[PDB]
Amino acid sequence: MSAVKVAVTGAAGQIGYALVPLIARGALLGPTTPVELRLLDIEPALKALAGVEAELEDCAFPLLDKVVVTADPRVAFDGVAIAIMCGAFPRKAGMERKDLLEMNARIFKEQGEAIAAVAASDCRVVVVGNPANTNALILLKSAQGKLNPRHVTAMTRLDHNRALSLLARKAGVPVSQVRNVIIWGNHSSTQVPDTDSAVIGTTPAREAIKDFVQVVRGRGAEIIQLRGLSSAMSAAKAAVDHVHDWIHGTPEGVYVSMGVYSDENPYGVPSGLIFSFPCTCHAGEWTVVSGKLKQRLASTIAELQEERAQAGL
Amino acid sequence: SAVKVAVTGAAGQIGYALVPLIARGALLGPTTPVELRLLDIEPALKALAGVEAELEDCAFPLLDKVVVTADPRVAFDGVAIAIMCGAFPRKAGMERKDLLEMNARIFKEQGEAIAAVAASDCRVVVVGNPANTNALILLKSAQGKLNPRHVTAMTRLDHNRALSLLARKAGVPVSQVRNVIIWGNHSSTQVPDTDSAVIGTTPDFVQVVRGRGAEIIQLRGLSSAMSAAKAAVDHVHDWIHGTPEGVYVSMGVYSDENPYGVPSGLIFSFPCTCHAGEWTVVSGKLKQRLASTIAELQEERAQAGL
Repeated sequence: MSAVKVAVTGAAGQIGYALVPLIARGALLGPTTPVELRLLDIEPALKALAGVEAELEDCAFPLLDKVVVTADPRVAFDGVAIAIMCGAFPRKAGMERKDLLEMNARIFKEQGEAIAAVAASDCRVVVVGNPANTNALILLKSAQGKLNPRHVTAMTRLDHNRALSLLARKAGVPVSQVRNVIIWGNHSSTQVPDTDSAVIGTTPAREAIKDFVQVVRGRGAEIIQLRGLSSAMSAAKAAVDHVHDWIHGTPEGVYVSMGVYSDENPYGVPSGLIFSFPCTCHAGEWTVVSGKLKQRLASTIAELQEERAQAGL
Repeated sequence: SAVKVAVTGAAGQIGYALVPLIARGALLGPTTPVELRLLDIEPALKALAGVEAELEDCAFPLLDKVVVTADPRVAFDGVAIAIMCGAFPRKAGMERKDLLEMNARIFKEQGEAIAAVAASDCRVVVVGNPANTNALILLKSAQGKLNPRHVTAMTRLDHNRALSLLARKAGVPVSQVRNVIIWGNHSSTQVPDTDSAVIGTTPDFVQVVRGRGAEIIQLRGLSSAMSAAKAAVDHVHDWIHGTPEGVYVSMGVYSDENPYGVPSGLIFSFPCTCHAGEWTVVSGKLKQRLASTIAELQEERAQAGL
């Protein structure tokens, strides 16, 4: 019954602000499970992190055993079982995707080295910050074989939850009845949102519906148009869902989208990528669900291969 | 059907922290669907549409519906719970009388709207400052349609801060600490009291609790949001679900018939137990300690035009 150590990077940012109270209240590891939060951000953010820590204290969360704030990944990751990687170099005006990938490669190499050096052997990692799939690949490869490749993932669950919700609104049904949308491929505009296997209760969703891909791909930009700011609440909620389903299991009959290491996948997607697939999770482990498709994936595969080359990988 | 919950100030930072907690079940529990009705000023309507979109994108199974509006009557239509985070923005070197009058405008209109269209048994907590006096304005402006026992002001953030500070000073987990009391006004005259506090089964503090909000602003450059949202959830949750045996929590409540000789006609923070949506003041936990906070609440009542 020792507290489970959970690291959150980018912890002075808006996703981190929305995420840490969910972890502390028990949404991640369960309502009985004590947690320790290890919060990482850049050195100029130390005072802001102290502010986050002070607010966490002021919540009087019964499960939150300890909070540590740091700018050193070797401190943040020390003994951690779960690492939620929100920190990343943000896209500035004038950057192409390649520029963003190159700014992020240094971050994720340092973090992957640190995780391999000091985290628990079985540490499970999810990358939220963009470009998420490639950042996760960089992280994994920087561990030089010391990190289980099945334990490094990238988050497509915000896109998945966006698609569940959209399908529910289009069908006029409660979102609680909708399952088994699939986001394939990259967490980018080449993602393939797929409703062909989706159901409402057990009814194929098509049979219940009397722009979908564009709306899902464009939703982040829509949030920015409305709010002036990127999604934070919903991203934090998705990161909790990604991890919670991974650790606790997906319920019977449900699969969820996860960016996972592609070696040995049942779809013939190239090896050596972090690629979003439909997954069940049982006993802390993902399994890709087969039979749900292939030419549909060519563009997102090609983009992931291009990014991997750009990563010097 | 879904319990209808209004949140005012819904385009602000407390609102942003609060609405996903409500939507995920933290307010009313794991089986109770909710409908959120989000109110802010008209210039904030686009921002509110962004909050609604993010709520949709969470795919919350308990969130049956979201409405966003700048019209209080639309926000409060049929609502059973109203969490009032919106208040007048406090200006640089503004007179306290002026601030109270400007808040009186807001809370009078909102109280009238609640009276007009909310459910008869609607429960209200005011978060936005000055919380106690704003709550009193709201109640008095409802001209009888609101049960006085159903209008409250939040001191739970101060209470949670005191629990945490006591646990830190004693070097124990905060889960072991209970029964701090915040008496009086949600202001610098609050009386943080540890005389009745328990650690387990076993029986600078004041300045630190009173100064905590300013400390957060120094560190973050912004007022508390996460912690205030969490406290709002705790205040309503404990009110509706009930407080566990042996636990009391601080709540600003209407002061008629209190057992402490505090004057009537105020919203005043007391130690309370709750059962099934009703608070009861816990007696015997003190009186001259309260004189200054009493006097400040009476002054604010008069300055508000009440």
